[PDB]
Amino acid sequence: RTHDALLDQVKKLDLDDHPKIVKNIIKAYQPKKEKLGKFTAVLLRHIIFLSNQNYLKNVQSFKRTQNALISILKSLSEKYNRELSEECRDYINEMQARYKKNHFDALSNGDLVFFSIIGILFSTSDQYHLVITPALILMSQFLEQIKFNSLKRIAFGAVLVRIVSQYQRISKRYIPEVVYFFQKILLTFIVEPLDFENIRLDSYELGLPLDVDFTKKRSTIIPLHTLSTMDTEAHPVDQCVSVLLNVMESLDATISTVWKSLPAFNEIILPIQQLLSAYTSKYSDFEKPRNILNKVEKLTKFTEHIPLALQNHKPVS
Amino acid sequence: HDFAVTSSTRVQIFSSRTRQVIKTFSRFKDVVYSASFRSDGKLLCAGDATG
Amino acid sequence: MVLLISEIKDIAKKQYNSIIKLINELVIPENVTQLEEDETEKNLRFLVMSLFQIFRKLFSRGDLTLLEKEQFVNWCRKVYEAFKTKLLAIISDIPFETSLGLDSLDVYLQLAELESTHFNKTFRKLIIALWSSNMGEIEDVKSSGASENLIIVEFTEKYYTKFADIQYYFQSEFNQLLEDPAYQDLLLKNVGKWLALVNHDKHCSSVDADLEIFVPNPPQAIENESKFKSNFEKNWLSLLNGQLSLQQYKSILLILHKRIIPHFHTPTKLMDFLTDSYNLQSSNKNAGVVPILALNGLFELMKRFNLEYPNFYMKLYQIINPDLMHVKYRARFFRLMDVFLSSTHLSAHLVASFIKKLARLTLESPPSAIVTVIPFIYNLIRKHPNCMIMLHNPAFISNPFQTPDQVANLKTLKENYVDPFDVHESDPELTHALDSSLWELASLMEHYHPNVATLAKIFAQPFKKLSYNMEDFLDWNYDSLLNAESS
Amino acid sequence: SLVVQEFQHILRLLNTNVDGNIKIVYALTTIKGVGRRYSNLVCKKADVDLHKRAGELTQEELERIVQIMQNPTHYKIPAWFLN
Amino acid sequence: YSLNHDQPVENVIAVSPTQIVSCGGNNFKVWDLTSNKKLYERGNFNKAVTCLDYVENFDSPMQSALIASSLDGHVKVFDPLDNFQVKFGWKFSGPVLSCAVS
Amino acid sequence: TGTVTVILSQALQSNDHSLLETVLNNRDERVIRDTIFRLKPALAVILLERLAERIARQTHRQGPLNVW
Repeated sequence: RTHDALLDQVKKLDLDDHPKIVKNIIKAYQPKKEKLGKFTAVLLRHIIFLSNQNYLKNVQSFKRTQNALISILKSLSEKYNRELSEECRDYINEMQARYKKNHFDALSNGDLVFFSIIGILFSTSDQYHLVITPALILMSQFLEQIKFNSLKRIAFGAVLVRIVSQYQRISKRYIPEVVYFFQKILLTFIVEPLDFENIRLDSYELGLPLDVDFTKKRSTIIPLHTLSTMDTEAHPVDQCVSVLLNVMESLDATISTVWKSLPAFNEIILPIQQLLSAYTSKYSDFEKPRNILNKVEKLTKFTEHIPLALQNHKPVS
Repeated sequence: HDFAVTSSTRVQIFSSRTRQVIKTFSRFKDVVYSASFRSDGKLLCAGDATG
Repeated sequence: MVLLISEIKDIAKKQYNSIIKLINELVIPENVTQLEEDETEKNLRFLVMSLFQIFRKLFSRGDLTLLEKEQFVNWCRKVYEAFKTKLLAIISDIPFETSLGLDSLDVYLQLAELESTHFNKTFRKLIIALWSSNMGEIEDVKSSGASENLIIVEFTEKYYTKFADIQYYFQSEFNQLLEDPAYQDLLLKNVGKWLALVNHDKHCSSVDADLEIFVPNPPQAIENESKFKSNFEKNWLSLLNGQLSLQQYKSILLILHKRIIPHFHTPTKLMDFLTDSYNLQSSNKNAGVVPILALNGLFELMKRFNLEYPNFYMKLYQIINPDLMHVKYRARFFRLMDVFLSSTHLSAHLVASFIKKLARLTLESPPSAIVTVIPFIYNLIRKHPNCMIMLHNPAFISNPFQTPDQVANLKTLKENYVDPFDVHESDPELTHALDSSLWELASLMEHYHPNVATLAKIFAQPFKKLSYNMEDFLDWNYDSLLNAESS
Repeated sequence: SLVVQEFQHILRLLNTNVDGNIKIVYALTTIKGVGRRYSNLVCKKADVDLHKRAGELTQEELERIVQIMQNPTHYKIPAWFLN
Repeated sequence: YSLNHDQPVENVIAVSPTQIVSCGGNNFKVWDLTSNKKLYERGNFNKAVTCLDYVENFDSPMQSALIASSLDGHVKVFDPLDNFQVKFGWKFSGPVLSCAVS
Repeated sequence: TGTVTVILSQALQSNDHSLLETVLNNRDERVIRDTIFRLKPALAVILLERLAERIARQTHRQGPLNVW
């Protein structure tokens, strides 16, 4: 309770399966200010640590207790926000200390799940926030400055794209960085080239050959990041097409939520349009890309595509 | 015996034997752009940056 | 140990014979350091440092104090043996022995002072030793810098940046040593050593500050600044002709742009080098960014003297790319953009081409690059108000107070409208960017960051001012933005 | 066919905002606290042409003006002239 | 009718009642109106030509002279009677913007 | 490498006597060979004509100019 390490040791000694139960009992005893703020600090640190350490238990024995912990966090966040924001700021500062010390060697699926829970909990629709907007630009920097050269980084980008898709389905904003991420991922997947050299990718080793069945039984998004990101070094074409379809589905969801309202979706998608046309000319059996092209063509037909009226203001009296 | 030169908000008339600033024009607001004499050698016209 | 006992004996002291024996022991310390290459006396080298201090004290005593020909020959031989032992310890210090290198450098400097006061060849031998020295982490530091040495970097940072006379004789002896064939190849191998020795920005030709004198009697080291320029230019032409790599290439481009120009005397040879650099366009993604500083040098070259580069704005249109956004020199490149596009003979076609290229760039560009490009766009539009039609067409806007015939005509015009801008067209004058509006600036309106969105609202609102302070709104980064937001 | 050159609008000077579209002596007069021949002779001592507009006078002679006027006694300014 | 000077023309000078000069960009084309076509063209200039004037029937060994300044202090004197052949030149360090003759 | 090809070509396209003098002041044979290798044929021809007229004007200048 008083110390994060001490309370983590107590929870581990009691049980990893019912650390949520032990912490809930302790918090109920305590609520019955500073004590509960320290409990919130230790609970956030402990759930991040658990996400970093272990996910071997299945949905029926680990996801249930994780969701119980999430509910306890919802209760303590509905009861307290100031201490939670302060520890969020500290957690930031330590993230960027880690990142400046090691650009890629000091990140965590714990940071990713922290971002996800922050987005789920807070009123993400706010234009400016002491927590959301800082973490928003931190997430942008995370997805942009990472030297994309491996499938674990690709999956990190994919989960970041999913969380910002939630962000801009509840907020409806636009990210040129996620556009660049999509273009870079497509180019590094189909590098195997002559039509795209301004994207400046990093890795010349991974591609996409014509040995995929792309069926429904073929591995879907099914994101087990706490396992996929650490077993992704073994690289089958099934895993490659699964992550490709994951990023493509997130791209389509972002389109259908915000980018239809985006006025320049046509010129946003033009590089993606060329990449997907190359996809179709190379494979000729990609139904989801076909539907994406149909949707973009529909948007081009329905958009005004007319010169704007930016400098049209009313006269002064 | 004389010629006109444009400059910053300033039109200068110089002589030939003296080659000195003979006449000064500074009633412009912004920099002048063009200067031209008439065939009769009396009127000089200047195009400025005010239109 | 034995070194300390010899030190005590020499301090207490046949005094010439004892000093000769101590000098022989300090020359045997070259073999001690050779064995130290495998293990520096259990990786401590404390005895070696004590022996070096003893040798320095003995050399000082010998310089203070000293068959006259035989005695002078013996004293000079002992002093030269100590200096050569220090030079060999510095040269063969493949292992990173910081204390041993520092002791060797201090002993060599003291011996050089004593020789200059009582006895140039010692200087060239010292430089030969320092350049024959090589370390694994020192050879071609690729992430940053030129050569992450130890001995030559400390030599520069506490010995070269202080004495202008030593700088003058320094460059003269490099000219001599480069005329020397084998050591010319030595410099060719250790190019980055000179880069690390020269990027320190406090050289003699920098008349902004003054450098104090090492030798009590400087032998006419202020004979000619143009002679200093000639030595600088000869050394630099030799090094740029020999053994160039990518990181050293970028570093020499930076030092040329910022520091060499005050120190160089063959600007036409710099012209040829810089135009080769700017026309250097290959498939290397790492070598495709040199044209930035290459054009920086070329343009300051054009300013210093009036020469040409054909299809200049053609090359700018070609060179503008998102790789510029991804590289970290885009701040200086935007200063360059200011000083090019500030001309008064540019046209609507050129400004429209550049603004549309930058609009696609800000459609796909990082937010720091967005806040760098916003002031440029605003100032460019304000300077050339001819692009108000593409900012908002007056024919495409509607009004209730006009006839249904014109309503139908406007509807048909909107139906038959098409965007005619061409991206692949390398001619800024030929790209029909006048008709193309900025849906990309509309997306910038619909950005996500609050500060960027406010800058977008500034774009949308009518242009009331001219001064936008490009410098203050020019250098921004992710970390800087986070610091500002937290503050 | 690019050409290079070397003008300023309303600009700040000693926390006072004065236009670049007015003659130099009288811009310095409208600088608060100082007056007619104060401005005239500070221009004279700064050694600039008196027929110019404040769009001219780039920053180095601008700062000579500032330093001379803010150190008047150190430039042989007579006490009976001082305020 | 129009006669094409592809690069941006910055000067048009009616040198003669039948001939004109288009002075723009690096080169300059001397056209004739009656033939509606360029009699000659000279591209002997270094950068874009910035100014061009003409003088005729004055006290000189050469009857007519054509001056052109091309942004280098580089002023060059040609002559229409010699098909605008190089006759003289001066170079002034500052890039000249205008030139003229009495 | 250290050639002066672009300056030679510019001077020959616009025959600036001062610039051509400053660029012929040099005497490095490797640079001479590199220039004339990366020089245009007709431009080098008119360059040779310029060298001829300068040797005629100042035969004292022809010393290092005898190898151009």
